[PDB]
Amino acid sequence: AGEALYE
Amino acid sequence: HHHMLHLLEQIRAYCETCWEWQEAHNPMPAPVEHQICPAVCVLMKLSFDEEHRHAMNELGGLQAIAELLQVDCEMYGLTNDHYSITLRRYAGMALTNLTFGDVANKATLCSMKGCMRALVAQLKSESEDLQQVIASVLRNLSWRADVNSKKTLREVGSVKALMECALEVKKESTLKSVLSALWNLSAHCTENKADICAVDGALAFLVGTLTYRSQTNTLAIIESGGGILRNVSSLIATNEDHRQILRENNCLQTLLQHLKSHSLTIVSNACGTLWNLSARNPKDQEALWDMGAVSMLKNLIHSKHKMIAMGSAAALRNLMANRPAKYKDAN
Repeated sequence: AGEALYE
Repeated sequence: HHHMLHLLEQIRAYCETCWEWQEAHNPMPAPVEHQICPAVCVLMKLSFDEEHRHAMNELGGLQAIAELLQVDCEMYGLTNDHYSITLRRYAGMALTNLTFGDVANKATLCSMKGCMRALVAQLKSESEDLQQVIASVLRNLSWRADVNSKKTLREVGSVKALMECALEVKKESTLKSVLSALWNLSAHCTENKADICAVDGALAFLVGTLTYRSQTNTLAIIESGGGILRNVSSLIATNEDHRQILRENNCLQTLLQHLKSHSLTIVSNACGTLWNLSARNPKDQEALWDMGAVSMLKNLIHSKHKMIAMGSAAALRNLMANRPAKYKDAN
């Protein structure tokens, strides 16, 4: 899935 | 950065006051009386910018915002007002942004056991938007987690909590963040896989995500759902009840159709899942033969992508070694 900044 | 420094001071002062009240056990501090909500709102907004994040990290901003989130959850629980919900949402967003790609921040937040339990507890919040925010934090924390972090993520029940959450969410944005975290967590260890499969209705639900119809023209749900499924398929292969759930939600046909996806992620997930389920079950082998799995998998053995090439070849070997009786010219 990985990672992300909030969206 | 003078501004940021002032906001973090307000937050630390408020937390100290809270910790003072907790230790006494002088009225109970209320976030509204110290204007906490605007303070976190502003830091949350700054946190989207990478240069502001670096400033924030010099000030121990992750630690302070996490400490605030923790102490509010501890003080008011889920029997809390909208000011508190709002506060936890804006805090959670900041923690999401601050944990993105940051080794030290992820490790710090996972070492904060009380804060970790508080995050997990918010997956039951009346604000489904808050649930999405918490799942976004847990997603980042579960990506490339070190040994201690993996252990804490497991020991605070994050997996069962996320899986149960997924079953009740009404919105696609919440489902995306929840499944993304589950996908990451399902790679950590075997107990996490087991705990996913042990939640009643979870396997059927995950099978349903394999044909999700995203109105945003995205594959995110199918990818994360199929990723979870691929990661738990090793255990599912050992359990006949669980195989049966997959069968009767049309999992096998859908997985074959996934083999043709433009997404390598979907094809890889499908190959991994078919590798496990093609092992040692005459009836699933026979079903896969009947749907033309053999030629479908043969088409992928020369893939560049290492997991598609090994998975497709492994599944193919399982099928080729177990040609069903009826196929033998006949009989």
